[PDB]
Amino acid sequence: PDFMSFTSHIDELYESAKKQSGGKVADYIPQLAKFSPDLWGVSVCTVDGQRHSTGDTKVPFCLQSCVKPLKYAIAVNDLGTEYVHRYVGKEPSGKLFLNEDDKPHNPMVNAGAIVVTSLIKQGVNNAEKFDYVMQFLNKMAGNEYVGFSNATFQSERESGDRNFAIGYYLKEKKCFPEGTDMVGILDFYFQLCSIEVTCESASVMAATLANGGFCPITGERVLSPEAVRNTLSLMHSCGMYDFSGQFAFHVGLPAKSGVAGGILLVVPNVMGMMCWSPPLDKMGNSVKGIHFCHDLVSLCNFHNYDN
Amino acid sequence: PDFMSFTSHIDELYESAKKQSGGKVADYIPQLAKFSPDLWGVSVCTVDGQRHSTGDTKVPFCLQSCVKPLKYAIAVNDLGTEYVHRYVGKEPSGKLFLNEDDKPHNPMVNAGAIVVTSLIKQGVNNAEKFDYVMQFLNKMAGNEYVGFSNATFQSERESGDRNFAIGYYLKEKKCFPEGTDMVGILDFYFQLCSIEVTCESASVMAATLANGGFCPITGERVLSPEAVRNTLSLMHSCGMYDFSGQFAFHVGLPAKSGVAGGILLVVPNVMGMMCWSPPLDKMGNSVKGIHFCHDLVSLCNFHNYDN
Amino acid sequence: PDFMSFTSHIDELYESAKKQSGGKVADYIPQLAKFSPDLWGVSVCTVDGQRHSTGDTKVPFCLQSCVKPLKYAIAVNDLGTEYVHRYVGKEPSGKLFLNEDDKPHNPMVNAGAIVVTSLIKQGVNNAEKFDYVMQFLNKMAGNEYVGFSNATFQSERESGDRNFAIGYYLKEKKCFPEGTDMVGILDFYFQLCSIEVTCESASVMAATLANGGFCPITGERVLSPEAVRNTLSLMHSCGMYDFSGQFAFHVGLPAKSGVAGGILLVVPNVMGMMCWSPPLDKMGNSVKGIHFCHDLVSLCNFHNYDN
Amino acid sequence: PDFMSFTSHIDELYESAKKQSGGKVADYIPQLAKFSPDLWGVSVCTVDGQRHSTGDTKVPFCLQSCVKPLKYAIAVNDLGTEYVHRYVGKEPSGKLFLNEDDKPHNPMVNAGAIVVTSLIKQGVNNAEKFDYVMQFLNKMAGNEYVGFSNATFQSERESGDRNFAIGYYLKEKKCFPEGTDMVGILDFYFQLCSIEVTCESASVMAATLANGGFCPITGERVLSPEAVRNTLSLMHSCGMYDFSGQFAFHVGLPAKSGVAGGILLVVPNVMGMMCWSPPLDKMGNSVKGIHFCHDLVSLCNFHNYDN
Ligand SMILES: O=C(Cc1ccccc1)Nc1nnc(N[C@@H]2CCN(c3nnc(NC(=O)Cc4ccccc4)s3)C2)s1
Ligand SMILES: O=C(Cc1ccccc1)Nc1nnc(N[C@@H]2CCN(c3nnc(NC(=O)Cc4ccccc4)s3)C2)s1
Repeated sequence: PDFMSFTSHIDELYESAKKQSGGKVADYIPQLAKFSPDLWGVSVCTVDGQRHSTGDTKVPFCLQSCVKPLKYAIAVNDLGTEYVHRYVGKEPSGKLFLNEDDKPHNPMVNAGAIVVTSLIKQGVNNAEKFDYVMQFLNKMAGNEYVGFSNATFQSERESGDRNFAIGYYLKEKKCFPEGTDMVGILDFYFQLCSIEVTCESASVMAATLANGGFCPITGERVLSPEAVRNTLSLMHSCGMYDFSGQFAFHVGLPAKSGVAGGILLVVPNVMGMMCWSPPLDKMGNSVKGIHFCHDLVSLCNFHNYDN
Repeated sequence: PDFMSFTSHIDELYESAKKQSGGKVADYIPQLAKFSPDLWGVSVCTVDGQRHSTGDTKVPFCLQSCVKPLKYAIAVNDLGTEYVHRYVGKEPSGKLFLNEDDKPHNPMVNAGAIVVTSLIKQGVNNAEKFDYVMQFLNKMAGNEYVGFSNATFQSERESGDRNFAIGYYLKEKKCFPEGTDMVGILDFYFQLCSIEVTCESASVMAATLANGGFCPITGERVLSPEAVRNTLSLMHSCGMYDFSGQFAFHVGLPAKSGVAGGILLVVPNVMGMMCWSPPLDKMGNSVKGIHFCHDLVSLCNFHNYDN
Repeated sequence: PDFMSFTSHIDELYESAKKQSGGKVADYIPQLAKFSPDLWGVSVCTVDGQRHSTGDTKVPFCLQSCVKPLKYAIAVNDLGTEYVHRYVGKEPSGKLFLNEDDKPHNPMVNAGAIVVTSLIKQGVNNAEKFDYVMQFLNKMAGNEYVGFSNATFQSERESGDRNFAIGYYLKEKKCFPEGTDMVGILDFYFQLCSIEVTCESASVMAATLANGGFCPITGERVLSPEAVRNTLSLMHSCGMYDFSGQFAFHVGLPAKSGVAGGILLVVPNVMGMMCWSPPLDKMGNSVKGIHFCHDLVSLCNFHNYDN
Repeated sequence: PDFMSFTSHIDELYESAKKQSGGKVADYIPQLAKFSPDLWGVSVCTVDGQRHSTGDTKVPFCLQSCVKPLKYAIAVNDLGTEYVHRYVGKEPSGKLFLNEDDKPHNPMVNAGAIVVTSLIKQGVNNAEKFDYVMQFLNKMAGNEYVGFSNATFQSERESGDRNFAIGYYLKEKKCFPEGTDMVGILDFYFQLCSIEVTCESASVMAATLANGGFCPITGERVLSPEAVRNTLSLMHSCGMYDFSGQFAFHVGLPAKSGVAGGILLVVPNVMGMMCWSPPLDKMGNSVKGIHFCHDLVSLCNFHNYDN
């Protein structure tokens, strides 16, 4: 409807969330600790292609866990639901690495994302694999900003002892397809987490998922309907770490958060969004972003089961 | 759109699911073991009021766990989200009785339903409490069949040792509101499970939830929008026992199953349904009903994230 | 050897432990909250019959969990290792009520003691059952003080919601022998916990276990060698609540603590002891008693693996 | 007493256990699968130095987990109870890698042994560390057979994905002393597991523990009394994998089993023993060895709490 009046509300919601100074910027690597707690940006991209931005929407930041639903969508687009879910589950967990079937709980947890990473473009080397994913992300963003943080990659690889423990654990329990270089897969996993985006480019990626796989700025089909439906289902139940259950109840929208302070939000057949503010709460979610998401659903009535 | 052609498809889906002879009729009490495995009925009730039935849709059966979302909707309608969720959670579990906050995981598990039962019409005796719930269920069904099985009630009460263990456990951990007769609450809980419905009357109850709290045959407001949205959210993630996660992924519709073989299904702003076939699978869900639900979403594209 | 010099050391150890004012007297029932934190008594009874007492050794207090190894010894004496352990385990746990075989972990936990209680003198009523156990305890104490607290019994029964939850849970999982009145068994369980002893009489009970089932003051055989060996094994690994593992490592003696502040200690083929001080630590063990036990083993070198 | 008559009983017990053909020889590496299921040897070495052997007592086999109590005894001998237990627990577990304090449950589990390995001779390289342990083992065996299997070492290192997952997990949770080369510690761990012994030499090692740290054939003090007492306590409760609880109850002797089929058994102030038969049961313990241990305690009454 009237997009001009909608932007005035997005600005009001941005201003209300801006007053939330709580949270702690992630500091496990210097590449995250660097960031200012005052950084806050909201970008909207509708299914029709209408754009609106407010705040620090052109400052690049790492996708981190926000890439998990994207690399999962590529795996389903290329291999289908059946092949992918032979290796990874489709529901949240109650932490342990595997479920009762010796499979990672879902693609939104580290163990699940490491296994999904092992399914994408099997056979070729990591350089070709990375280019393949980058090309897919470029199409999803409509050729907008998609970069890479070598400093983040080197730091994640050097300090990722928990991810190496997950790696050897999955190797022991035969979780990867036959003939997988586990360490090479971890390198590719760290590379994908280090991919940089801005609120603006990432809002187009979420808009592609909100428009059934079609990019709203190019009209091009990037992902299959099967891939989008699966990704949105798992974003609705597993996207916000331990807050996933409460986010499904109070917000009810497919979303995915990252340690850099990003929250990739999808409003089915309406719009794509990307909120970003580095200070995270006890669950690891953006404080300003979680506040904004609660206000957006309460104002525009976007909830899955809102009449 | 064309309802006449839609019924032809409902009949085809009914006929396909009829060929599924697997499952085991519940036998923990004689009142359930009595039932024929061949009983199979599907009833539809749209938001506009259009009805269609196929099979054994007039044979009464107990709601059992299908009442859990209904008594939860009454609690939220009368007390609001905040009061209710001080006593019960809003997400599934990974079994234990309480979560990390000494609260039952969600209203769709026995411990959660026992606590919800303790919130409805506090102060009055069980006879007034039961009449209050029956009146609400009558309004939800549009004054259609809502009965009671005294044989089921007596049997559930005499053999419900697990529910008495849950009862004393919740009493020890101070889960009920101050001044609660725990045993009286268990009696009321067993009474609610023993309420009988037919596929036809129960399809109107699910249609009230699909029509934002308005009964499609009376036009009357039965439940508040807050109550309906909460009930549908928890039916989407906790309604099908251990199959809840897989049902959210493959079907993506608010539904609730019972040990009598019933599956109360809701299609938001479209229709209400009730499938019933006594033989249950290893998860405790109706074999014919689960098969029908998968076929319905694959044919009419009713999934939450289907474009 | 020289008993006169040994008593001087027992008095020194008593005086050192007396300075430990920490802990909290149990207050879940008024019958325990009543007790003074300054009460502290140590009684010794050697295998030869030599006695020594220091402090409040004639003030009666409830056995509480200190009765658990005693009622277990009666069950093995009458039914044998094989019959008893068909219903209860023989090792500690990592809380849940049952192990992977749907059996309580060991006889020193509430669920294990409730099941052991259901094996003693089956067939007769609770009045005959209680007299049978009291007669056994009298023989174990050499006809010394063995009383009963009706106030404790009434209070434990009225507030024992956790024990009723355990009771119905064991009934559901078919843990009791066929034809058991679960509620009657709980009544008998509460009665056994309410049996009163003094440090002096209880030291003779521990001396019977230290003298292979023979009472050191009467010379009479009370328990079979099979019963004593089993009881001592389980006291060594399960007797001190969550501190059992640390007590096995640092003290290495068969012991059992109770909520009244008692610690029934056994020194194989040497002596029986009973320490009592109502203030308990975070694990539920007597602060003065735990301190005394560590000092006794460090001074006299009584540890199981001390050369 | 009469050693000549005792050997006749050891031979009878050997012959009875020889008839037990059940079990499966470990096959995760070819170096274990190689072994014959018919291999069976029992060696005795008393505190006085009296020796007796029956069966395949001169065929070398890897210590494997039988080295865990030995390397733990060296750590306590050099660093004391307090320093060692800052890094590792002192009790069994209910599998997870760490306890509630982010410490491995006990030194008899892989995670506990890897951490113990990181405490021995810190500072020097792995070649000096290995020589230090070998020298200690030589003194414990009275200069008898102590060798090394390079084939086992290479195979354990190449296939030890579970141990590498444990390694990175302990590194993430800061379980090792500051400045530890985790991979170098894993190499040393694999080397210690690959040390070879015969029933004869290993019976002298167990006799040193049974003689309070003194080697019965040399009279030399190898381990401190504090080290021996701690090792024996943890062998009594954690030495037989998941059968530890049942072995403590029915046998009640400090013992430690290995995947090669060895069971290092200690009889305090009486004798040291080593039973070996490659076929293992579902718990990972030697079938012939477990049978022999039950018969030995039933015949000679060696149990900890046997009068
Ligand atoms: O613990 C928490 C939360 C928490 C977290 C941190 C600190 C404090 C509390 N909440 C609980 N709620 N209810 C609990 N106990 C129920 C009642 C008895 N029971 C069992 N009795 N026996 C059981 N046995 C098993 O669960 C083996 C099993 C193994 C395989 C297959 C089936 C069962 S559970 C389950 S605990
Ligand atoms: O078990 C199953 C399924 C299953 C079911 C039935 C039979 C067989 C398998 N799957 C697993 N996946 N991953 C597992 N282990 C990981 C790796 C090490 N780890 C921990 N190491 N230490 C831990 N410690 C804790 O979890 C205390 C704790 C307590 C309070 C707060 C935090 C932690 S978990 C967790 S197990």
